[PDB]
Amino acid sequence: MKYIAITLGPITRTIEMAESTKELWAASYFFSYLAKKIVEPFVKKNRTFQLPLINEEMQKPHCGAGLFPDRYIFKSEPGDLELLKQHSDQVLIEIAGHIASPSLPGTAKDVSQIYHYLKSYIKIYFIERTLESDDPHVVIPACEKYLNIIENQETFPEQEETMISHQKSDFLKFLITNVNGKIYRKDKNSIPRFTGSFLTRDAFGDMNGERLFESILEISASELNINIQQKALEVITANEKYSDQIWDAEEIILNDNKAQLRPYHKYIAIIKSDGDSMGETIKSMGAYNIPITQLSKALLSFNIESINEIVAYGGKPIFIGGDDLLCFAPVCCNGNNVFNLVEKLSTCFDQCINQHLQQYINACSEAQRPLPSLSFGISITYHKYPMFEALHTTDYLLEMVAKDNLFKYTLSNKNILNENMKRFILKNKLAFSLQKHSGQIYHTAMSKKGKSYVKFNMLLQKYILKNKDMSKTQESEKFLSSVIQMIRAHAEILQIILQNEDKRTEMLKNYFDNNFNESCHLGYTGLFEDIQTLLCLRYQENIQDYQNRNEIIQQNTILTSDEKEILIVSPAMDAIHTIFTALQFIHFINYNKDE
Amino acid sequence: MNRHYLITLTPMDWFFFGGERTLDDGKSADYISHSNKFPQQSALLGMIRYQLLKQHNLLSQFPYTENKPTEKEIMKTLIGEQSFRMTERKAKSLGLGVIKQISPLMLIECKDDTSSRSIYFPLPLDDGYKVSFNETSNEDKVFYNGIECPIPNVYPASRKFFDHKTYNNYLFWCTQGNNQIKKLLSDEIWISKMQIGITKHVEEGEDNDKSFYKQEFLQLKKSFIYAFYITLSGESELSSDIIQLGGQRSVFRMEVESIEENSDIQEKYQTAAQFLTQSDRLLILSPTYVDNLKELSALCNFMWSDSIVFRNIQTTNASNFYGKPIKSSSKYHFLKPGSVLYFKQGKRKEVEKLLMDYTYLRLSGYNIYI
Amino acid sequence: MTTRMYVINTLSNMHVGSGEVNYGVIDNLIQRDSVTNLPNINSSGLKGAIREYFKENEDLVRELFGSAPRDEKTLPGKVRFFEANLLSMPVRSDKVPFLMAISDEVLQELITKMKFFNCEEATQYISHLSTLLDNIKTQAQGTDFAYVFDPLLQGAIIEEVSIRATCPSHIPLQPSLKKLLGDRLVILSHKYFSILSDDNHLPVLSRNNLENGQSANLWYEQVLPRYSRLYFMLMDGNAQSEYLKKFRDTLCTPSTIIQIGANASIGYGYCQISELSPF
Amino acid sequence: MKISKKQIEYAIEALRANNIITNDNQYPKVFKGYISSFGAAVIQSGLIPAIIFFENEDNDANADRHKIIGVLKDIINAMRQQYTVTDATILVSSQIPANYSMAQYIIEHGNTDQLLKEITEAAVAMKLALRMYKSE
Ligand SMILES: [Mn+2]
Repeated sequence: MKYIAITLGPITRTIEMAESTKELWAASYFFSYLAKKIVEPFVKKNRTFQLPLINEEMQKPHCGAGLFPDRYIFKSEPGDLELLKQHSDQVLIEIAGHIASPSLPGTAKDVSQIYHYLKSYIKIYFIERTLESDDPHVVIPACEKYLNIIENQETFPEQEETMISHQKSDFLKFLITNVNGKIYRKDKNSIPRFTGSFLTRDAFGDMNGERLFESILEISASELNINIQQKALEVITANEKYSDQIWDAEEIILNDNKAQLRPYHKYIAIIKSDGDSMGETIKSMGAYNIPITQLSKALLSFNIESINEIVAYGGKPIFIGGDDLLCFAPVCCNGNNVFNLVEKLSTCFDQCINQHLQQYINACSEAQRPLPSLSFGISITYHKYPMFEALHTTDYLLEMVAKDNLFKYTLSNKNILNENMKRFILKNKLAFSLQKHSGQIYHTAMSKKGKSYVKFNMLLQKYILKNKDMSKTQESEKFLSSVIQMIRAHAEILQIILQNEDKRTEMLKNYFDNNFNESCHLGYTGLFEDIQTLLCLRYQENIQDYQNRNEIIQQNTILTSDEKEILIVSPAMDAIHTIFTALQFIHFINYNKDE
Repeated sequence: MNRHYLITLTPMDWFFFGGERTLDDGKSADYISHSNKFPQQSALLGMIRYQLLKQHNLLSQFPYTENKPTEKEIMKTLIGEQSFRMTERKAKSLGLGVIKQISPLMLIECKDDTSSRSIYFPLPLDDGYKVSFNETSNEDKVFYNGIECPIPNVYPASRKFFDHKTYNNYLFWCTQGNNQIKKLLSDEIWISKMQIGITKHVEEGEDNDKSFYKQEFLQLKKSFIYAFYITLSGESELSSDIIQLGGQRSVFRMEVESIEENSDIQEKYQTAAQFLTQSDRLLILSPTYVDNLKELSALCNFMWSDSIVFRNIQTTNASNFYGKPIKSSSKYHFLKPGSVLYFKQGKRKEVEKLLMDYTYLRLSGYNIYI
Repeated sequence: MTTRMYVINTLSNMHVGSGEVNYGVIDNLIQRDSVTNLPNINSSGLKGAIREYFKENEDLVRELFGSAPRDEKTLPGKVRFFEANLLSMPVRSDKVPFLMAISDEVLQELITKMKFFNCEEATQYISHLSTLLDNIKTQAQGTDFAYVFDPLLQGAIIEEVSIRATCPSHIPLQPSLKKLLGDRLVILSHKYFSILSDDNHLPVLSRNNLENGQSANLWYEQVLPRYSRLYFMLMDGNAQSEYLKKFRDTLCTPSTIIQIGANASIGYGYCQISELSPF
Repeated sequence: MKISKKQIEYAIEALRANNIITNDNQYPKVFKGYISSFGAAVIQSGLIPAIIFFENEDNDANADRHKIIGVLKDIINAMRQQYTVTDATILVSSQIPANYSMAQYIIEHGNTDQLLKEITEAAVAMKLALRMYKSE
């Protein structure tokens, strides 16, 4: 019958207009809020939704995360298109009226200009298609393929004044920058508060809003229980827009109490995830009859429990919809590192798939059984590092390295699709990157479908100090630096040891024994055994993944030398590099001195 | 009579072209800088004005302020009263000096046999795809922000539908071959370098050693140059010289080659681009500005388009050329080169007139289609 | 605008920090060209070194190099510096303490750069270098070659690549080419020069920090060998003639030594500057 | 001088093949000192006297020292299997016969320079290879 498929807005463009963490949250929750408002009338009516699976728990205000995606497919009844058009216009009118409210800072802006800006900027594209099929498995791709080509139509605000302080024709940037409103004060016998905009009221609830989010250090330094925001806010109010001043005040009061300040309290983690082999799982569900509503239900349960996991750990969720995840967490909180959070979210996704996809799991044979899996990209950067660059780094990690899209794009842009080479696409990977406040970049990639990921997690958990060490010398950290230096210096001899098959384990143990004398002072005990085990596991996984791929890559005459060198990954060197990156992460968390 | 010149630009080093997140304009995003492949046409205009002033020794605004009583009018008749301004986008003339018309910047490959120059254009976003509609009043309708248009049907011209995962047309630059269009990947034409620099001296004793910046420097592949056509009023010859074109002191070598008198540079650019003309779409070759994008949408069935952001440096003849430059208070969004406008069954003239309504931008090198 | 070629002739070991993602044995690497992967100096380093040397004459610095950072008024520079490319390098021999090594590809790139930039003394230098290159290619005939021109240096063994040098009597080396390329010169294939200038054959120095008699840190440093030669291009934007002449005279005087790179307090990167002498 | 990976692999193969490491992955502690002593002897006395002294076994010359020269022979043989023609360079490549002692070969047609280079690289490779076993 009649099916209506809706797509909403340029999301990447709005995201890349954000410079801080609260701005990024505003950018994502704007589109979550807009989608919720648009689909509210049809959810209130008993409308069968095929793609999103709107549920009552979705509407309830979770933490400030947005659970409403950009694409919706629902069965249409007569008169639906006119109502959708009118409601889209009315939702834009309401949002424009909310932007111009005097509760937000700045001069009084006219509602009509903001409405025209939103109309020219926000994409609200919907399509009515007559499909002679009820089945969701044919309905969803049929509408999605048309949505994909629909999205290529570009709408923009033609003119954008950004310099004059009273002719600011940039209203989404204004909204994201001033999403926390203003500060109001009594006769000094009161506490600072943020008025908050409509987004903050809708996301965190109008009532019982404990505290809004302003600067990165609150998330990153949520360990010392100093109540950074209230102290900084009373400093900035006693001074005499507020984002940079409160950021600087939070920095000053963080430096003031250096007795518990670890260097990673000024570093933030960006976590991005995407579902791997979910399309193949949908195809296998199409073959072995089982409706897509079970996969949607598993995704929704994973979203809710992942929000709870991210909130329980020190951190803030931004977008949790389906397979896509975007959260900001500190590197550590209460002795838990961000890698424990990644493990917990992988476990939540796998457990939810197991829970709700029992029918497909037990119906299908173990031979093919693709199943979905979560690929993660983690970026750790200085809090003053530009957000645009850190976001691009996280996107590169996830797409190119975690999803192995570098291989696919390099082959496809040269028309070497070559299903033989499509057989070599790697899945279920973890991509990591650390940038210190010096320009040093450490990155690694790891497969989560093996014992190497488990060994990595336990190695991190073993040698991460849950309590800051109050010793002015830190002998163990100099031992760790010596181990790091001797790993990076003897990399070729380690490669020779690894390339040997039968007796590589004992050779590794003996080499570490001979190179390091009295390799146990305090703290790190048995670190060498764990390092050698992890290195061997990584080498075996790398041999499984990359060897035949490298051999086939070198034999392809179409690829140039530069592209071939980019695509080729050395197994032993990658394993040694992974060990090096893990040790650098341990050193970064443990060492008190920064830079 | 008006002289017609072909202006070839060869990069003598790595070059940079400003964007919006430049080295020091904003907030804590002002130590990473990225570069645009092409300069704005205002950069070309200002280059021509600077070269014209230097040729006549009229360069002024030295590191001190002076007055120019009897050379204000020579300056005005040589370069014009003011820089390229988008406020005067509808005027019938450039409002400048001997400069009459500048063709859009072109990418030219010079084979090392002085045989011919191959001009590379952005790949049209519809290349290799067949886009068809159902003009009937039947079902399968689309709504672009409330405007009803027929649904597009995109198939490869090799009944498989459009795959968004197999789309890479935005990464390619095209040139005429023998019967097919040679496609060059954009990463072959341009190479990127990230330079990390510091300030050695540490001032004021505060926290320092973080004063490191990153710049993306672009280089053209060997035997690749930039070029554009210029028409000069009367007899104001342009001398070959070493010039600057934006960025952190980017140096180019200007070669001035004369073309025949009875020639139109617009016609020459269109002749070069003639190999990409399909009579169901409008190919946007140079960046295009329209005051109302909604009316243009109403005059078409589907735009396979992108956006670029435009901002100028606004200086008068008397402006303080040494200091903080005054940039346009408003940024403008232009349709990217390679965008295709799929017009209705009988309204190609309408969209053409809408695009040509800005003759100032047309003379600058904008709103050029085929 | 008069483009001028300046030769460097480093008097000590040169370390110019690359700053790019380093993962190998050597902790501190030197700057290398993106395209050729030969050692080079960024024009930023050249400008910084020359501005630091001339910083005591404020007016000259303001005129030529521009305004210091964090200054209220910003003045453009009038001299454009181009990156310094390695011309010749000392390689170790057995008959002589060292030989000055240049590759045929380095020579051809120098010829192309002089033709492109139009250096002041470019005509005669280009002619003589082209004749030298053509004679060398005729003598080699597509084979690996190691050509010395002094009959005494015949039979010299380059150490790292066990190549024995040969002396073709047909090839004349002009005195000014000898001045430009150095003394005790050997012209190799670019494969040999790339081997000799790669990370494995460039000098690596060990450093450590001693705290109370025991080493706290340890790292390895890559340095460009002493007596290496690099050429760069300088373009004067018709700057004031007197400041330009003072700058050029100070740059070309024998008493002037420029420090480029790191480790200034331990004498790294101390170099002279030589203009292109008329042929 | 810089050791390649291939020479270290040759040293591992030769060390295992010439019966120096037992099946328990242990080597007698005297052999590291024997390698160092061979290097010092080559420096102080010369290649030929050092080879002659280290190759003999008739007396109680520790009854294991000739194994070092056996390993050096194996390494030099392996290095001269490859890098064979390489006409652009000045080296002579041949297989030193099993029945010919190293001292006999250098006495006959050693040329004392290529052999000096091969001997020093082989000794360094032996040290690096022994770094990956344990002392008894
Ligand atoms: Mn996804």
